Amino acid sequence: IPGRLDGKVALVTGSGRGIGAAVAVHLGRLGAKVVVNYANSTKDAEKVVSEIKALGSDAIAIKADIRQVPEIVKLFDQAVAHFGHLDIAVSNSGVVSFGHLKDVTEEEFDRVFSLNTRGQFFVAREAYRHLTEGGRIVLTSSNTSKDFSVPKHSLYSGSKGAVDSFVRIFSKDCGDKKITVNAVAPGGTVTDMFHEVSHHYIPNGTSYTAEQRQQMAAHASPLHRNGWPQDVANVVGFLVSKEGEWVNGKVLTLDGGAA
Amino acid sequence: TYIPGRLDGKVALVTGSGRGIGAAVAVHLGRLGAKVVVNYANSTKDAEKVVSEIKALGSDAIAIKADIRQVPEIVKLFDQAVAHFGHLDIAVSNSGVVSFGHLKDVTEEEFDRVFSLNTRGQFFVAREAYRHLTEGGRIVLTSSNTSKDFSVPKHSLYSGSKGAVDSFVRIFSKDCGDKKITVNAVAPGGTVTDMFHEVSHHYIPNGTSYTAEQRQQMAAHASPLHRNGWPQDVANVVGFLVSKEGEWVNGKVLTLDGGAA
Ligand SMILES: NC(=O)c1ccc[n+]([C@@H]2O[C@H](COP(=O)([O-])OP(=O)(O)OC[C@H]3O[C@@H](n4cnc5c(N)ncnc54)[C@H](OP(=O)(O)O)[C@@H]3O)[C@@H](O)[C@H]2O)c1
Ligand SMILES: NC(=O)c1ccc[n+]([C@@H]2O[C@H](COP(=O)([O-])OP(=O)(O)OC[C@H]3O[C@@H](n4cnc5c(N)ncnc54)[C@H](OP(=O)(O)O)[C@@H]3O)[C@@H](O)[C@H]2O)c1
Ligand SMILES: O=c1c(-c2ccc(O)cc2)coc2cc(O)cc(O)c12
Repeated sequence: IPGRLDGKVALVTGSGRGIGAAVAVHLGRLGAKVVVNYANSTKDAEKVVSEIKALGSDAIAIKADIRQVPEIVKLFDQAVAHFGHLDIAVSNSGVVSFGHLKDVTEEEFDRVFSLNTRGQFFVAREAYRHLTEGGRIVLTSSNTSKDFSVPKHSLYSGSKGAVDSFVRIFSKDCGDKKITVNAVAPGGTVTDMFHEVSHHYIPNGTSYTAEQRQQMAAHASPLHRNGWPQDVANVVGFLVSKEGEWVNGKVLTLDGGAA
Repeated sequence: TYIPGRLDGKVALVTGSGRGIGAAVAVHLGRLGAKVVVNYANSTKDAEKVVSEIKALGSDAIAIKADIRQVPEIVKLFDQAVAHFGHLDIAVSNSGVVSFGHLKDVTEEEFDRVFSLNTRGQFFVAREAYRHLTEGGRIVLTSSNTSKDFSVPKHSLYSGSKGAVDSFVRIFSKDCGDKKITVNAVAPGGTVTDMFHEVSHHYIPNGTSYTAEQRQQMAAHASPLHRNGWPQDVANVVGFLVSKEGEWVNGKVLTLDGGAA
């Protein structure tokens, strides 16, 4: 059956909740066995595992702090130990940040880059080392990397700009194992992260309700609806299929046509 | 008769301007009439030569040692710049290191060596530049054609270190606009410096089978102008960006590769 992943094993970082959760469940729905990685959300990671088993596949939750490279190594070792091999690695874990350039601290730079950029880099490295030939790597960027310009969002935007460049060159190196490497760059996608910071993207964002701010994000797409975790999961599912092979080294912005 | 793009009365700071591209930028800003703070980390004698050259052109300059990987040293650098010359108008962030390696072999240490200078360092030079600059000032960072325009195997770490800078400058321009400071980056291709000898065998197909001279010739032929990029080429563009006449270029990354892309 075309676009399915039966017999494959996938790993998704930060798939206890948000976009990662949808990606994990969806890969399972396509027939992959799934390693659900989390850092803090233990109960949520188990719910996702349960859901993947319930729809007729298999899954395991594995804790790893993706800021710690030695834990990235162990994560992948434990993934292969449990399922025997690994075919698909989706790097999804990330954090958002806002602040005028003038007040960004060393600590905030390091908090953001350590996960969004450095972490994703080494997830890709360990994915290359552990993956079977013909495999798939997908990293997560953002529409703010290149397509969308938000005041006080320089740190985060840059953290994802590095990822865009990474994936283009990763595809050159990873080709000697016929592994494709791409990134998805979502726009505003309704998750905990969305509600945490939606007031930063709108003038006087604080004087609107959360619902209003979400509605306004909806109208930034010419389809007049919000992006949802499933929208990103749908695309990742195609990229990691056999049929996605000729998309390689690319960043796909997923904003419903906002840009 | 009209003379474009001069910087008389202005004060500029250039990171890593003891040698390479930074050296040509510093001298050129001096030639345009700016007083220049010549920052270096190791190249003391070269920094003094640049200082001397700027004084010879009829301007003034001072060399200040600072390791741009250390944010507290960036802060001191800019404090000392303003203390010496009274104000600062122009900040050019140029210091960087190159790296090569297949993804599979890149270590934590190599990631940190590259990013600490190329990305983090540049970010905080920009931060300190915004805090110290006069209104109407200029910030220019340094990216690379490998960020977006040129794809080189085993160059992922470096390419990404500069991809972050491209994104930084577009958003920096939004924040820095409350002091009417423009922020841009130059993204050179292969430019003949000490760093060129690192990159040259990777930037040509089968680069390893050629001599250094041959590689330089082959890099020349990657431009439709059939010559190499030189530090002066980048200096010429930075000079325009930091002039009054460059104001409407803001938030942009300008690839400088003689039309190779
Ligand atoms: N939603 C948007 O509007 C939007 C827009 C552009 C890009 N993105 C990107 O999409 C990705 C996911 O975003 P989201 O909306 O799902 O965010 P979210 O709701 O905040 O979820 C964050 C995810 O990252 C994981 N995570 C956080 N710290 C971690 C660490 N140290 N190690 C491992 N995992 C960690 C979390 O797991 P734990 O709870 O277990 O720590 C969680 O699964 C991020 O890369 C984000 O940059 C989102
Ligand atoms: N040459 C090229 O083909 C090329 C192409 C694309 C982009 N670039 C970029 O252009 C910029 C300048 O390159 P280049 O070709 O002039 O390289 P280069 O010839 O190797 O010179 C490097 C410069 O960076 C400075 N630097 C290194 N480490 C430093 C530190 N910790 N603190 C402060 N300064 C430091 C050096 O100063 P000290 O000697 O005092 O340490 C030196 O002035 C870099 O950002 C590079 O990434 C170059
Ligand atoms: O784009 C938005 C908006 C948004 C942008 C423009 C509008 O007119 C309204 C909302 C709100 O919250 C977010 C929250 C996010 O985490 C990411 C985003 O991209 C956005």
